[PDB]
Amino acid sequence: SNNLDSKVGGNYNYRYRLFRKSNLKPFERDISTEIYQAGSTPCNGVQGFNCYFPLQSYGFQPTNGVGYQPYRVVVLSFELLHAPATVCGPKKSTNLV
Amino acid sequence: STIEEQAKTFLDKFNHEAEDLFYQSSLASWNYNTNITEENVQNMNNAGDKWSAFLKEQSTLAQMYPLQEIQNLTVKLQLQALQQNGSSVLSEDKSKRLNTILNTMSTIYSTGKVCNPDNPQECLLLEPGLNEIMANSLDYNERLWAWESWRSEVGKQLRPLYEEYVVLKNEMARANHYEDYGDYWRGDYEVNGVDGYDYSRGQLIEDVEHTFEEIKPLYEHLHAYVRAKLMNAYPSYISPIGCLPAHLLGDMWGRFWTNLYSLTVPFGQKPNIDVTDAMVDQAWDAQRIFKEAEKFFVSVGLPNMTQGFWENSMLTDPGNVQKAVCHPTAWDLGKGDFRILMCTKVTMDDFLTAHHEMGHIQYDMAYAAQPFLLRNGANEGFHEAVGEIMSLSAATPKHLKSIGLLSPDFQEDNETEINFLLKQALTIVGTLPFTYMLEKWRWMVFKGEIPKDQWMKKWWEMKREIVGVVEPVPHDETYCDPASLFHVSNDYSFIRYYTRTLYQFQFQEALCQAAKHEGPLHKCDISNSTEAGQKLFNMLRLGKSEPWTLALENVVGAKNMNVRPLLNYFEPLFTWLKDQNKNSFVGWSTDWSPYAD
Repeated sequence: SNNLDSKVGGNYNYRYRLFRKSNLKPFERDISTEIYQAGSTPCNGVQGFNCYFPLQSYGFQPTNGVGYQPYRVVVLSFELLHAPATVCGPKKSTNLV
Repeated sequence: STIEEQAKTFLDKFNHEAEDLFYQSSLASWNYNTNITEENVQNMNNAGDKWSAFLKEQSTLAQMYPLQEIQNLTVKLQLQALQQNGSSVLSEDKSKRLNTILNTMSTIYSTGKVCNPDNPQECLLLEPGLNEIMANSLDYNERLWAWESWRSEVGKQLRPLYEEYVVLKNEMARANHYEDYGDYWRGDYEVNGVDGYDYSRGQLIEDVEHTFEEIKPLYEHLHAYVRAKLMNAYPSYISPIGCLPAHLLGDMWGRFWTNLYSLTVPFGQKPNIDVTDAMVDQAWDAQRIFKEAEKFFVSVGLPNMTQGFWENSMLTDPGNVQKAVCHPTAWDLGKGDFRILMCTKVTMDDFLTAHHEMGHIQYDMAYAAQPFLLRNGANEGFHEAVGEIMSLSAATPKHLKSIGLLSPDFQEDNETEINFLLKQALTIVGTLPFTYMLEKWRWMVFKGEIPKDQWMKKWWEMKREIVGVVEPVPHDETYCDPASLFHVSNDYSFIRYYTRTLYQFQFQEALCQAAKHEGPLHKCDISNSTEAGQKLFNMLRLGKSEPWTLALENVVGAKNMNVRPLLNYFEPLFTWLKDQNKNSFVGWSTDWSPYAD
């Protein structure tokens, strides 16, 4: 995406969660912005010692290395449940005789 | 719950915030060097101050995590640098006055100049003006006018500014629990936390002094040979057992003797290896110069260069409209962005310099996966050492004949290589004595062993004993010789150049044993050999995250510096110089002076 997302001066619109009290569960999304507490020192939403902001912005500029260039990822989750099936592959419809 | 978890958390969030500000700070300096404009000059100060104040803000929170409760070696090393407060330990006045002395001494260096005695109207600055004239100047008075008059208005005027630099910097080391400011630079080699690999700071003075003793027999013969060729010019001032004039070293400070290679050529009846005329006929430009070097790193197994690297390179200076510094430098910013700013002409040196400038970039690619604080060389001597081993392989006739620069029928024999070793000896063997001489003097002045009045008395007294150089005009304690030097005035490490010679040769001898090359060392070529690259790549990616003593063992198998590779690579030259010096006296005496008869 370096030709779109990355722009001169950097794009901070895309962030990430750096710290969390544990590991996320499969297919779980948590947008909570609550401050991360490293130790036992109370935070109360005020940054300080042993208190950090979990969300961090990805640095995006066209001069960055190819390894760190932003890549847009589309993950398709295929799940077959007890419900009827609908989505199917394409068709053929050959000539008629 | 433990401080270890809190320390690792502070280190994880520090690499991200520091990587963004550090990249913008280095990027601002790039646009300033590539193009001189009012916008880039301010961006460098804003971006430079934003990053400079960042470490000052993080240092306050770094001292709150003691290293006694941290059992991780990689964690303490990251916090070891952050624990330092820099200039914060100094007083408000001593902290602000320090930057004024560094900026004042650095300004006089660039703005300093010596007017022509014969042409008072014309006044030439030192660089390039005074550095270029002294290179090719064969005159005794012409070289003495610019050499003697420079330190008069510089060395004398910089003495009061240098005295403050000595007192101010000492207050910083004492606040850091260091014996003195001299020990501050030795901290780069400090190794602690690993059983058996511990390296004390004070052990450096003994290693540099112990290894220099073995270089004396090689330097004494190299000095006697240089004095024999120049003895016919001035037999009165040049004694057979005496020392050579200080202004005849070939340049201002006598750091490199390469300028004297012209008159010191042992054999003038045989051609010399030069790619200048060969590259001209081949019709090569700066675009294909780096491309040819990129294939060299691939032959040893090292990854190639990224597309952005070659696209963003600066191959020349587009006139005075957009001007840049031609001084070759390897700039590493971050986020995989690597660039090199140099003015590329067609010469045999630019080809060798291309491998050196690219060596720094290639070296930064191995440890790039390490944390921000963990990205660096194991010491200050490995930066330029890894780049020299690449240039030494290109200067070998075997590598030149591979790509087609040198004719395949070129005769390679003793007469051809003996002249090549002498050229490399002046640049190598010439810097060693001058490096140990000047570096050792700074350690004694900062330690307090030399009173202020004996600064110059001990400077020349130790110069004739180390490098065997005497002053044509005696100087008092007012003059300051190091004050005029670039590294001494800019507060840069001058010891890194001494260790670079011992480290670059150790890798040259170890890498050639992996490639299974036979014969003299200077005949070795690491090209086409993929076994040596795999062994060097292991240490390349380690950086300073591990003790340099341990990383050095995985390459050369040694736990410290050794001069053995210095004698073998220069062995063929030592055997020839020993015979040519039989008619002369090997060594010099410290009791001879040009003004004392």
